[PDB]
Amino acid sequence: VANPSDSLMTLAEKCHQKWSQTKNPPALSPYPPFPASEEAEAILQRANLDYDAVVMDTTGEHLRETTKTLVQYSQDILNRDSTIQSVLKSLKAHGHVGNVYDAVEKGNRERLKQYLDVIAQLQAEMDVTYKSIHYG
Amino acid sequence: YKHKFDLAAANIFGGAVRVDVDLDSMPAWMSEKFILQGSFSVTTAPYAV
Amino acid sequence: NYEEATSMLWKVQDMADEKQLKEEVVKVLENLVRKQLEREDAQKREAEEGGCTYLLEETSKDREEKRRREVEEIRSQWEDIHLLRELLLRLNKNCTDRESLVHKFTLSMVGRLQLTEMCNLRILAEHHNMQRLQQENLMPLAEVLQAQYISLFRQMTQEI
Amino acid sequence: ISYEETKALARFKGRGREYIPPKLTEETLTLVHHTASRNPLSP
Amino acid sequence: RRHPGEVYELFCSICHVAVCRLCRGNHLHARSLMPLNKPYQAVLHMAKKPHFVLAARRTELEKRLEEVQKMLDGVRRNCREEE
Repeated sequence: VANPSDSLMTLAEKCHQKWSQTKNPPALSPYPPFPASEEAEAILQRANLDYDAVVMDTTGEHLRETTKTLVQYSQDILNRDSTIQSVLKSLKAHGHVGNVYDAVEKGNRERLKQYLDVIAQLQAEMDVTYKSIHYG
Repeated sequence: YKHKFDLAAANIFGGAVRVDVDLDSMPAWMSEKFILQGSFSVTTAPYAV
Repeated sequence: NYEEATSMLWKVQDMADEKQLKEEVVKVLENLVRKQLEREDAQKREAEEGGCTYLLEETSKDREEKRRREVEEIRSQWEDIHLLRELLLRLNKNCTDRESLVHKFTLSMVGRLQLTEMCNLRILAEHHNMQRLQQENLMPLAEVLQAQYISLFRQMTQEI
Repeated sequence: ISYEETKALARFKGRGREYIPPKLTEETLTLVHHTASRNPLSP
Repeated sequence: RRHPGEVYELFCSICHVAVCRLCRGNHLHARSLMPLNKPYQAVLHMAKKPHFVLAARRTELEKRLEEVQKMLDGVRRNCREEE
């Protein structure tokens, strides 16, 4: 309540920080078929692999891990919305404090106007009396 | 030290004053109005069994 | 006027906070969870299904149709992953833009506050200067000079 | 403005963050005037 | 004080502290920097009076002097009229 300035400053700082740490959603994988069984056996044949071997597809594992990571990214989006609403409330409060400060400033300004016009009158009358003494 | 004076009074004295007093944080003891009636008198009288 | 200024932030934020994409993403995530669930369900069910049989021969056609259905199911799984990914990326874009609006307003309001406070400092300093001025120089001067002019009236009157 | 503003707003002039300008620093007494013009008729 | 030798020149106004010629580089808001004679006089007058947050309860609990007092002499009147 001393300097809404510095407080909102730290607030927007936290903002920048988190805001900018970008996070990229999980990537997409080859349309299921790939590498296409028909072609896999060809690869497993032009390799001259000693031990006889089979082609164990894993597409499913990759796909469900992607499900989990996308779920996590949606949770991240929710957290983001929540933090945004929090920063909005913080701004509301700091803005009330700032309207207070702006009123204070306008008031000090009008007071300065008053004192200045008053001293103007005073110095005018002082010149008057000094010249009048010079005459007397 | 003026900025430290600002932060001092905002951290030793920034919270609301906890000396709340109207009539109700006080217990029910502070709502009574004592009165005291009676009459003393000296008499030269017997005891009247 | 920061109170009907941050009220416009609160207004603009939630009305550029499009509800449709978010309900859509909720529904699609629910659907994909239900899908993995029925997937494990089919696993156990086909387990018990082979458990019986063992003498009811599986015809060639059956096995061909089974390979085909398996490729089609991996394909549908990729499809749903893609849909969820797209919706989530769109939601990320909208959220990032809302965050940009918010940070802009914050910094702009921060700067406005700095300006108000600095004007306070300057005007308050000038006040100090002028008040000191009068209470010393100006005031002394005025009083002593009025005393002198009164003495002058006195002498001129004693004269006439 | 005076010295106060022309030193802190012109030597720096809104620039900042890597510049750093350099360091800051007979024949006794008679009340009669002995006249400069030596014409005896000059006063 | 964070390095000797040369004198202060400007003012910070976010964290209220004097700024030297080498100091604005580590100041993140560098603008909001003013010369350092005017801030001084302003702070002088300001302090000169009672401080603002100090005047929050230089006017808040002075009514709480009176709220406690109007009941304190209330008990005084009750006990005195019984004495």
